[PDB]
Amino acid sequence: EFKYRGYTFEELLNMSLEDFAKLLPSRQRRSLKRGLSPEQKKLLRKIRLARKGKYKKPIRTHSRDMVILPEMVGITIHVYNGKEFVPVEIKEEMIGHYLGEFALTRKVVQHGSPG
Amino acid sequence: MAKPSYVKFEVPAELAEKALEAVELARDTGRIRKGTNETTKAVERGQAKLVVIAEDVDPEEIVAHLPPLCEEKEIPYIYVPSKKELGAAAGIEVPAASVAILEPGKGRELVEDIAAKVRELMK
Amino acid sequence: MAKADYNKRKPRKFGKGARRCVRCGQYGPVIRVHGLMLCRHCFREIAPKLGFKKYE
Amino acid sequence: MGQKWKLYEVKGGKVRRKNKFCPRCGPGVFMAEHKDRWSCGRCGYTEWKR
Amino acid sequence: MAIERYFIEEGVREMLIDEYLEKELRRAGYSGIDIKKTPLGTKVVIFAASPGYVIGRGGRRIRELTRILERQFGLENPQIEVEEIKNPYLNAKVQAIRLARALERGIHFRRAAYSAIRAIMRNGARGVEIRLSGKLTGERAKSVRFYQGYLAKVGNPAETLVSRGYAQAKLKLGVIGVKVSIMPPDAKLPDEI
Amino acid sequence: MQKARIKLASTDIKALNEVTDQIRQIAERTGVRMSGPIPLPTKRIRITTRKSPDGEGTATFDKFELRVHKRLVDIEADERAMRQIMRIRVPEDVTIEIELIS
RNA sequence: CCCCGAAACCCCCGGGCUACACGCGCGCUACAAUGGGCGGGACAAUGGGAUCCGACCCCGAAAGGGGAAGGGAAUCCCCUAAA
RNA sequence: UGGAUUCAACGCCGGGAACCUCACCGGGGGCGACGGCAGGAUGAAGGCCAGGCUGAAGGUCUUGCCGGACACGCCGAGAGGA
Ligand SMILES: [Zn+2]
Repeated sequence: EFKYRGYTFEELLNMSLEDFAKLLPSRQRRSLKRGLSPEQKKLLRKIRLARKGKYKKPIRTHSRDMVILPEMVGITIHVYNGKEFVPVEIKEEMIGHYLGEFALTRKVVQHGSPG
Repeated sequence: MAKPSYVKFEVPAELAEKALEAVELARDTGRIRKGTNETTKAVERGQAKLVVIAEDVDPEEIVAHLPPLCEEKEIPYIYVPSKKELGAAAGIEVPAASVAILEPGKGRELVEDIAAKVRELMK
Repeated sequence: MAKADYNKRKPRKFGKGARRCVRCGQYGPVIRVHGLMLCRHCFREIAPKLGFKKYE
Repeated sequence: MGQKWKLYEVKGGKVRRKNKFCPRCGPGVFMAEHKDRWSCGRCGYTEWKR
Repeated sequence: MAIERYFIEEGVREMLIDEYLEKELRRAGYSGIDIKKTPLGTKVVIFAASPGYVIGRGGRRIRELTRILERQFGLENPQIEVEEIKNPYLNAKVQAIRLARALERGIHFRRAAYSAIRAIMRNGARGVEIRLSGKLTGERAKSVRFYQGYLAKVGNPAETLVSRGYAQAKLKLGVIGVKVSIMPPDAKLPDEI
Repeated sequence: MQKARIKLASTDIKALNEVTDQIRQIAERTGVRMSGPIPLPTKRIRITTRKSPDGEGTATFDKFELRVHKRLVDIEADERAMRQIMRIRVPEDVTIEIELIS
């Protein structure tokens, strides 16, 4: 019904990081295999707690280069676009993408006449 | 650990300040504590034989138990007037309220001869 | 005033911020061909003193 | 400046420390109390009551 | 370490030394230096016009100077000594700096320039040219060239023989640029005796 | 007998020649066999800056150049010869390097 | 000189300078046969190299990956160019 | 962000900007040398353990923390200013 690469979301969760990476594209795989930054790890553990706990707060961040994971699902993250923390409610089909793809920086242009 | 009201006896300005100028070249020979926490530490451990205190600290912290306690060990405390000459004689830039003497230098022949002068005065 | 100082002179290892002229301190047009680290301006000013000549 | 920190309590002829101590550290190190743990003043590192 | 690297390094180091000392010994007619790395240490020689000023008060100056030298600049064992210019009036950066020093004292520029020209051409130079450029004679800036004798401008003989010097005079209202060019008593190609 | 390479490099042909003549005359003062001052390719460090700060105006370039002349000399390694070539003055604007082929 | 001066100084995160209905300059690729593709065959010079060039071997369809001789430079490599 | 607008601006400012570069924007944090002023070190000028805020921060903070030690809380007067 969703089936990322023949795997359903339950399986994606029970998977480790290595095998999920094997399923990901080359770029995101490289990102993981190189490892996360401290800010990324702090965000991630906030997210762990929020699936557990409550975290007592919404999740905000400046990190647009964090690739989405099955653990980062069912959750709303507010990503900095340069001016605002814009909300991103994470569905299953964002699974291997960066947050910045959904937090946009430049608004669309509606041109005026030349002059 | 002294107050303006807590001055019991007479201290010559020569005696106190020159004894402190003497232990000035003693602090390079050893440890000399400062402040009332370390002065209580020294006087209640027993390593010190006498102290020198100033009327600067705020508010009353030991003077409620010190009058009946100072005779526990036969330990005198010489008065120095204030922060200014205390810190100026201590060698450092920023003063304290108490100069707890441990391991005196430049000879007992002068240091605890002035301790004999406070045997004259009080403990 | 119990705090933590946060100037954080960050040690860049590559970049236009990594390289700086040893004279003026400019960050961009820096010469690094044979061990130099000099802004084009400075180099043009001093090249004779280093022994560089303009025969062509 | 907090500026007044007389912590010892004079038992009479000897002081008793208001402080706790850290076991993995040396002597003189004094501690705080935050509801389940201690705090090192010298350097500061992880610790709990347990 | 490649060999061109070595040459480049030596030149750059020496240039920075020269810069520092130009700043700090401008009262002394600092003409330049030279540097030799003898085995016992690196000995340098400052050519200037007032070693009295560079030594100061019983070697005080050379002492703090050599400290600076070994510290801020990679130097094995500085052995500063001092020497004079054999004909400073034929040197041109010393004269440019003396002129800037004068203009800062407050002497009028025509007087200072003509004094220096007279001095140089009596001390035996074939030619001399002096440009002063800046806020002379009010707020709009101009340039004045005072010249005497015979002076070449263009070619290798100019690039070699004539001595060029430059200085800034930092006055109350701004900078005066002082260019000086001196042609000594030595000969060119089309002489043909 | 094992040989001694002397690689020497400068920015002044005349200092370079001075050194080589020192070596020639000292070897013939003695009788050890020289191998000539083989001239190696001279290095032309070229740096082509733009001579303008403004960025405005026509683009004009300064082609600055540094030239490094290089010679090598092979002489049979004797303690005498070596001591005295060590004693050589080796002026300031020159580098040398005495390798030994054995 | 004027101004900021605890902000118009310093540092960090993120964005931007990379936005695009359009006008212009300089250029690249082409509009094919005075060529395109495939496979084969040839011929350079200038310059540069230390955490840098990297032959040589192995792996891989490629990009690339592992190990690595030699090379501080007429010694080794970049480097068997394309038309 | 800016500069440059015929020749002599527009693959120019060596300007091929992911950070830096940067000077623009949103946010966050440091800075008064010298003096004096409010004071004063009494245990702190300063750093600082676990956390809440925080994008993340001993930045801050209830709660507590000491290695041994002066002053933008206030003026002038400054450092630095792409
Ligand atoms: Zn420069």
